[PDB]
Amino acid sequence: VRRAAVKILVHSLFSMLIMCTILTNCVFMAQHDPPPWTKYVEYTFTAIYTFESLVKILARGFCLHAFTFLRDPWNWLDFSVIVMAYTTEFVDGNVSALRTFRVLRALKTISVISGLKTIVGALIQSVKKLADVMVLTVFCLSVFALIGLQLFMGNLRHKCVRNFTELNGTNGSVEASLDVYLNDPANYLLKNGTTDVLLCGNSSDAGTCPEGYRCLKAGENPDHGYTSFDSFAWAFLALFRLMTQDCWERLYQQTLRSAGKIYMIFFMLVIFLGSFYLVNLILAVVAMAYEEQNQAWMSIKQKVKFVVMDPFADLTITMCIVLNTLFMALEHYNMTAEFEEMLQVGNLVFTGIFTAEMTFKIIALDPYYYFQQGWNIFDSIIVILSLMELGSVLRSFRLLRVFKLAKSWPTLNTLIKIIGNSVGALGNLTLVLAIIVFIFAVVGMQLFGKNYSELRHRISDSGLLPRWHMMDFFHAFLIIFRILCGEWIETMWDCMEVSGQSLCLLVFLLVMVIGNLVVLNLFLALLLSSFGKVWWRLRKTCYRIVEHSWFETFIIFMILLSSGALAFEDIYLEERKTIKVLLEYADKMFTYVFVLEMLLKWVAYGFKKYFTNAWCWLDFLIVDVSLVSLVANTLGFAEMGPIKSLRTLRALRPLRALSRFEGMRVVVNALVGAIPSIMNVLLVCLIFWLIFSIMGVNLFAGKFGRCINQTEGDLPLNYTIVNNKSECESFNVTGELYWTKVKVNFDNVGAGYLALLQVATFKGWMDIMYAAVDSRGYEEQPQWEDNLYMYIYFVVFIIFGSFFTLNLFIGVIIDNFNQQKKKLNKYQGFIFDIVTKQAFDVTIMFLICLNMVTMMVETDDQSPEKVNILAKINLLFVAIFTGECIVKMAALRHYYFTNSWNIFDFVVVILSIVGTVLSDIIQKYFFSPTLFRVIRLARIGRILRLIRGAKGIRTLLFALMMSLPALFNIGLLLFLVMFIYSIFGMANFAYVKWEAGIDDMFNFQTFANSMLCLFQITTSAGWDGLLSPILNTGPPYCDPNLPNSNGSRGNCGSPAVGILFFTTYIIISFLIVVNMYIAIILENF
Amino acid sequence: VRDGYIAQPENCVYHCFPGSSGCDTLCKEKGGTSGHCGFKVGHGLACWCNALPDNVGIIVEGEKCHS
Repeated sequence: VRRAAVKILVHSLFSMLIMCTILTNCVFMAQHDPPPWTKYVEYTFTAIYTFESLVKILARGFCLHAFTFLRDPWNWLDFSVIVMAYTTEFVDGNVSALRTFRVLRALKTISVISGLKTIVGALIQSVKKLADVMVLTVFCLSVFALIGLQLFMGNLRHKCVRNFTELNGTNGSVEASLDVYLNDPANYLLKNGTTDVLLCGNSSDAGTCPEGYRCLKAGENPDHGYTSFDSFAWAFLALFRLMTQDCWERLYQQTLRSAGKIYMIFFMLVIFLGSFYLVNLILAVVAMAYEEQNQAWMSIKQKVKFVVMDPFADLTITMCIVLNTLFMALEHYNMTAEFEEMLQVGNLVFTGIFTAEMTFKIIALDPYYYFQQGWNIFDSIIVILSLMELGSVLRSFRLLRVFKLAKSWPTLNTLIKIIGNSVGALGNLTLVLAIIVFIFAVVGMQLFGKNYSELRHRISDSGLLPRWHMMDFFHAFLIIFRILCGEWIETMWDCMEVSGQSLCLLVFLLVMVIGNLVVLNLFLALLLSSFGKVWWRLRKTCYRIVEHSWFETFIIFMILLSSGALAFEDIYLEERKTIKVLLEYADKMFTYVFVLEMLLKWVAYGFKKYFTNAWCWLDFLIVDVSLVSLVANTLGFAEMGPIKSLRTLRALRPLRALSRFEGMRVVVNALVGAIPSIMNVLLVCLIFWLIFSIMGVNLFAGKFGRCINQTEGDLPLNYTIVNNKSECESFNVTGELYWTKVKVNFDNVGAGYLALLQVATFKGWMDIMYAAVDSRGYEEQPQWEDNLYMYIYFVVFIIFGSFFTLNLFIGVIIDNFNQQKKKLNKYQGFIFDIVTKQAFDVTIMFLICLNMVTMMVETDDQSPEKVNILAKINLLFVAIFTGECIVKMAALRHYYFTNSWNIFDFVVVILSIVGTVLSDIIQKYFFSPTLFRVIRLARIGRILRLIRGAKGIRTLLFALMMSLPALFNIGLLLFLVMFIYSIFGMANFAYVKWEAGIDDMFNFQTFANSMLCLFQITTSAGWDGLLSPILNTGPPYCDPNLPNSNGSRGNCGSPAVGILFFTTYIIISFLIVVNMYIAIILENF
Repeated sequence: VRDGYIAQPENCVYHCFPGSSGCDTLCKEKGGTSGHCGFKVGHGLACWCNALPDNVGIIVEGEKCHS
């Protein structure tokens, strides 16, 4: 009876039974459109679950069981699956509304494992704790959304409509008004080499259309109708995307085209503040988790004895694996046959040495007892695999031997601990992330699988399956995995086209919020776990002048002026003849003043004193390059060899500024001071990346090459006209078919390292992957999905190569900084009486809150009547505030004096009041007149400080305020780096073929343009795009010799420099931002 | 015909003052009779004097007061 049910339920065959049942259900649920044959096991599963529920109810043993025993939430879920399966089967009439719920079972494994209950419970507790910070955050986004709304309302609609609107279409039912000016996108222009309608603009800065094309504003909304700035709801989404920096490079290029180059500051303000806010909000979230943790037969015997006693073989053996690793590294795309044969022999030779050592190791030590040591066991496994491999992922088994260095390497061993830790002590968290991804993958598949398959023409460019879709379970996992990376927006537009906006937004945002929350938690968990008289006279005067403040200041002004000269050294110099002569005249003066400065330093302190300082050496090098260039010009034999190169090097003039600026000098010193600690970790990443690049080469060298005819611009039919590289040559009767390898690929270990960087940073990974997962053969053309399972390598790489190393990298930096710190008048009476009451202040807030809603309701071209009504309300509001501020200005004699904010309120209203009156010229000159009124909203923040209840907001606010000064300082250094790179870029990258990231508006041609490209690259967005034109040399895509105005001939870019320029820049920015965000944070707490 | 306040190209207003002597000269030059100034919603304070032909511009509505 009840006793027997209790006795049988807590039995441990039950946990394994139910767990097995859920697990087989997983494998059956994951199937899409299962064949009816095996499929109808479903109601047998219903039986097992119903049986379990029955047992649970009986074991509690009365009618009150469903009242006092199944109070637990996780059981409500069991009852849910029971009633739902029964509602689906016993009754229907079937519009398939319920079948979506089948996944609900998968959470039952979270119900049975005694650890996943604890973890998901603590996670939902943490979600509950991040509430007030999320309200502050959604408010900040609301404010800025309004800002973006009023600045670029409808601006993202602008389209280069073919100049038309000729006359008397009577009015517009003719294509050869709004009929054709809107619904005939055969009237618009597509951007260069893309399927994307060209934006444009009225502003001079904003990009403009080609002759015969008119920049009208009437068109459909921008990318897909999901990125328009106009209306508050869509504005909130676009700003959210900017905050998380998910594919914001694409949006930023679009808006900057429409609004103009001068609106960059908006994005600059949003990206710099938003990322700084996100970093601070993550830090606050991290603190809560940390806070929670805180709250908590004779002959054989003789032979073995001699070998075991004498060791000394690890030093020699370690050298062999290092050499072995370097031996496989030599393998590249086209190794000669002799070399190819030779390479194989080395591996065979190398395998024998290890096998021999293994045999010696087992005999010298104990075959049964000593071998059991865990490290030895794994080593033996590699040895057998190598034998098995010799007895194209087959040859990559040998790569595991590189990990043997961990015993001798302190940092590699630490990374090994982190990987081990993930599946070890923190293994429960890893499992939850795995299960959550599974739940989402099947939930996503069940909900959108029908839609993706049915409407694939909508989502896809051509009549073929879309690259990313949820129809297959494997594919669904990739999309869920991709969302974890932070690239959710590109896919979200695609699902919404087929699914509809309502559903996709609910799940994708949930996946984005939940997936990131668990991934961040897992990531943070690993980090926590890881832890004569004339001569005398000369000396006195020279010493005095250098010491004098004006002289020091004069040089500081001079360096800024010197830096300015570089800015005008772009491609328009020939046109600007007047400035050109001045620059030449100036250059000589600059060289002289700096050299004089250098000599003066020598006289004042002596050679020994001057040379000790690093900055003096830095100053010396720059003036030497300029002086050397100057002497070459004066001494003759000009315009030959490397003299042009010395000229490019004067882009380092801004560096001198760092020495004399106290803010720039302190930050630079700290960054370089921590370089030694960073360096060992870089080697570990290099070694970790080396395994993947070498593995990548075995798997992918030569597979990537794939081009077709020049006209198409993409690969030819794979199984049809061309199937092989050799075949391609045979068919090349016409000049059209060029067999070209993809720009970034693993064809060499060095090339492989570049490819990994793009994949690791998640920018440009798509092209690397499509070439990689479509690889068909060693020289064969890629088939559409042939060899699709390669995505696995990238997922394995991304989890280990980037996620673990970054976690290791973050950990060492945190560890290094801690150690470093450680190592070292009737009316007057009435106002006076009523001013004190709390309610009076509240009334103002309500009006302000109402005012926010008034601005929140405006779309683009909403109604003729609506704008007037809104304007009347807007006019009423400004008057209300002005009336209110004036009356309360002197409630008390010193009332205006007492609060600074009240005085500030007068300044916004006066600015606002003049705006309406002076609105005739203000809209064109300024961003908008209405934009000024959004400043009142910021006043609301004052109440946040006042509210007693939430401490979460205070920590975030305090953290931002305390760290506010430092953000400016790093930002200055970043700008200096941007300035240096653009000058370097301008000489090198001028006239680069306009492909990919370099369009017409974003170029390296002018300094104004270079700053925009460099700014986007600072956060790594679009680095892959900018790099691609630079990389290609020679036709079909590029042109070797094209006449150019400057001596530099041809539009091709240099690959060695191009790779060098961007990769260093991407890393330098990363170190500047990561070290400085981290150093400030550590110092603050 | 088409009447309105004191206009300004392309189509917005001109400026009055808190008083009678604001901009009487210009608008009487344009061919106006009356006098007073009232805010134009969204476009700013303007002084209407009546009986204006289409020779000089007026307050025109529909999209914005643009340049």
